Amino acid sequence: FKTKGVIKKRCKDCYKVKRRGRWFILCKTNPKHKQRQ
Amino acid sequence: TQLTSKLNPLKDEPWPLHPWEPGSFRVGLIALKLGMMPLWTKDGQKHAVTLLQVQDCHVLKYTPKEDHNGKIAALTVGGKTVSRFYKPDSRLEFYRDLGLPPKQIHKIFHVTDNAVIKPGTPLYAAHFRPGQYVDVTAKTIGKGFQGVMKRWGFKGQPASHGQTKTHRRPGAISTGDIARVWPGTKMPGRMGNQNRTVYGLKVWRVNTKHNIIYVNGSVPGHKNCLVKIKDSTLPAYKDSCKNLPFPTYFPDGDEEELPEDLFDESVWQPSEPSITFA
Amino acid sequence: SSFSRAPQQWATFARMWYLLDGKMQPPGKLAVIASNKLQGLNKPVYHQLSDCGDHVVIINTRHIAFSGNKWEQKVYSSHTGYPGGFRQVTAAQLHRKDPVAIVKLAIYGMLPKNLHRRTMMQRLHLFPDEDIPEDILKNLVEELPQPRRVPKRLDEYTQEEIEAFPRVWTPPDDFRM
Amino acid sequence: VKCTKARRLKKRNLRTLWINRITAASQEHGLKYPAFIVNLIKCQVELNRK
Amino acid sequence: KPIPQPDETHEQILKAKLEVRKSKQLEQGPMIEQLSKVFYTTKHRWYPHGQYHNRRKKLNPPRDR
Amino acid sequence: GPGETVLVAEEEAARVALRKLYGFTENRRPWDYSKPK
Amino acid sequence: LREVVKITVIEGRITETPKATPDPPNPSGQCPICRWNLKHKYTYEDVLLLSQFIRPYGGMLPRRVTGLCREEHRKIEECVKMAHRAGLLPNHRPQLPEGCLPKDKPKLNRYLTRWAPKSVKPIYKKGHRWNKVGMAVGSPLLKDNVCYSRRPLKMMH
RNA sequence: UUACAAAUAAGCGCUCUCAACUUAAUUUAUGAAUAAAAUCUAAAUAAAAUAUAUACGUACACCCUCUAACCUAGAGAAGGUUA
Ligand code: FES
Ligand SMILES: [Mg+2]
Ligand SMILES: [Mg+2]
Ligand SMILES: [Mg+2]
Ligand SMILES: [Mg+2]
Ligand SMILES: [Mg+2]
Ligand SMILES: [Mg+2]
Ligand SMILES: [Zn+2]
Repeated sequence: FKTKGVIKKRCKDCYKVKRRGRWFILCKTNPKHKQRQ
Repeated sequence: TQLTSKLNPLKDEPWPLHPWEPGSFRVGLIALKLGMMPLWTKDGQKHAVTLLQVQDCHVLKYTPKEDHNGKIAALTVGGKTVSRFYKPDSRLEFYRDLGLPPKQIHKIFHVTDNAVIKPGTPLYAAHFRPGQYVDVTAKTIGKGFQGVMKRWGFKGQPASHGQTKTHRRPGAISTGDIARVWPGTKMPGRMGNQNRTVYGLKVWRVNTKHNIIYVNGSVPGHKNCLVKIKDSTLPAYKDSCKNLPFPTYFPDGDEEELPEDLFDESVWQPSEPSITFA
Repeated sequence: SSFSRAPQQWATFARMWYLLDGKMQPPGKLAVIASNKLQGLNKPVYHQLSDCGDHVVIINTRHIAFSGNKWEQKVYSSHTGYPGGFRQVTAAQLHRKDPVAIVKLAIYGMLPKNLHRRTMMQRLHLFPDEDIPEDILKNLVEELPQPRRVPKRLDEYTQEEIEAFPRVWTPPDDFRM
Repeated sequence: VKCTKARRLKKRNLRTLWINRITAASQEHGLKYPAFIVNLIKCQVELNRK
Repeated sequence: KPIPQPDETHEQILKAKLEVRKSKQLEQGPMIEQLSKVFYTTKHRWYPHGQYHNRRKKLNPPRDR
Repeated sequence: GPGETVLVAEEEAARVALRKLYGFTENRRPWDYSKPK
Repeated sequence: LREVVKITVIEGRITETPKATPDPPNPSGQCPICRWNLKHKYTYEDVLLLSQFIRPYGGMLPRRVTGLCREEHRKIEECVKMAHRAGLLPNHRPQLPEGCLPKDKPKLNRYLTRWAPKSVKPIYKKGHRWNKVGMAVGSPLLKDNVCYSRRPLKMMH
């Protein structure tokens, strides 16, 4: 989890969710791609 | 005459006896602090121990759960018979109805409903048993007005190298910005003579003939001072009353007359052979 | 009219006991009503020097309701006065410890910031649930309308009421539902 | 100086007292203060707040 | 409602509320707390004042009708 | 009639009646000093 | 409405469905909301309207089945969340899978709740008069509803 | 052990020290919007999970004779004791 000002999808499998009051991109293939706002 | 009349509680319409159940709290005792002596265990280690003597401990007053605190009931227990000559009439009136001579101190014990005991019931040192951890509370020794060095362990100031009339003084009270002194700031004042509690003291041995409890370590207060002794409230010893006289120990029943001295297993009794670490 | 001097004065300045039900009510709206009666601002004879306030009894204060996310967003702050004695508690946490605290604090702020506010708070009686002491019940004169009309739940709606409302859309036959 | 300035303030404070007392009286019958005052004016009734 | 005929001067009602139970006449502290609860006031109201204020009070205040 | 206690209130109500029986009500017609005759 | 029955052999049986009240007041409306003149006249409190678009366990029905437009589908979805959070749908509670019981924690009464109470943090620095932090009430999606007040509704409390 | 070459005070001597209702990052389970054997949910939900803290316990409670004397109580006062 890197917290970034602007969140961007990084690969095809990346998907976006709204958990606990923030936007997350989570990638099953590459955990590196996980991001938080 | 009054004391003898209260010797046999079981033959004086005792309140119903209930079984022990988890979460129960028994009544405690008030004891006099005799002094200290060394005590040795079968492993050869030496333990300083304080001697607590129960003198004329009786239950005096009972308040139901509702009338004292919704959570639990209370019992008042007094010890150490005192003179009747320099006492207020209100205190003397209270004891006259109860049929007892006045006691030096009253303390309140939170006791569950099942463990309630009728007022006027004598309490004895055999209430506690060796192997039991206990909590003792008493007023600490009074040391009078004291400075910050002795009261709060302040370092002070150097003795030499030019210090001008500043050796045992407090330093800066606070910072200048707030323009005031914080409440609770540590300052010179009267030290000691406060109620303090010592937690988790083991009971090494009980003397039935003289009603002496042997408690590990130190107890607050001076010699000949009354203390309050009750089962330990520490979580580890949560339910120890399971194997102790649940309401209290009644000599009147005398199912088996107790030995003069009761010992803990680890304690090395005097008159035993010399300890050889074989 | 036609009374003697003292009975007339006694009647005019007598204090009344009112009942508020706080079930499903916002504390602020309850506070507005209670603060009005406590001061005596409901009387034409009101004067700030007359001490003409009334008794307000509020029940079901445990069952008050907040709009929005105020349960988790509204914070109550206190200081013991010692270093490190600053406490901040959310509305839900304060409600859990004391069911009656939220209503009392809302009313306290609404009363005038003077010495008479402390006296007025003595006339305020807050009970977490419907149970009231018998003596307080006998004093009661009137109950006050709830400031907020409580919306009904689905189960509360009668079968006739459901039919009255139209079926806006029809689910197709080939649906799992 | 306080007495002289209080002479002007006294008149304004009395009007505030009247409006509060009128609001209490009108609310007993279910009317807000603005509704009571303006609609009485619209009836050509010129009774003052005092 | 019918009047409750079975059981009255306001003094009698006052006396029962301010029953003398402990230590015969109570001190200022305990007495004032008893009075404050009965009349739903605070303790501060019941304490006396010094002689500056007592001598300032008018002997004959004006009376209207 | 009003009263601090029920007995006092009832006693006051007795006086309210007697006032309305002897025509001495508080809102009774004011005394007439007009007549020069 | 079709239900699946299992026996392995499993089959689905279609059942007759309750029919909509005939003759809508405003025919030619695309959305079912506008065929009854409800565009700006429903809120979270209107369980009777909201319940019709809800699955038995509280989920929203898909748009392609209800036929609502996107604008009104989002309003219904948001109103349903607020209705659920206000405890106005006691019979559409989540199904308990197995060996699960309700939390048993006492329920706080709330209404007009924009966000899930779990994920909303406390306002520790509330701010002064002009930097006051606002507590959101209601939903922005319902900003166009008919208002009977002199001034617009106070969303930020 | 160091003093008062006092009956005490000290440490360099000895003893005792504990529970967490409720919660953040984060991680699981059921599950719609979104046709899924999707999705941890600023959807309805069930949980686990820092440091905090006081819901929860200990301590305190008593109601007040006091010429005077004495006190391990103390500046004074207060407080304790009196066969
Ligand atoms: S209301 Fe008409 S398109 Fe939905
Ligand atoms: Mg030792
Ligand atoms: Mg001393
Ligand atoms: Mg030094
Ligand atoms: Mg020097
Ligand atoms: Mg300052
Ligand atoms: Mg003006
Ligand atoms: Zn990726």
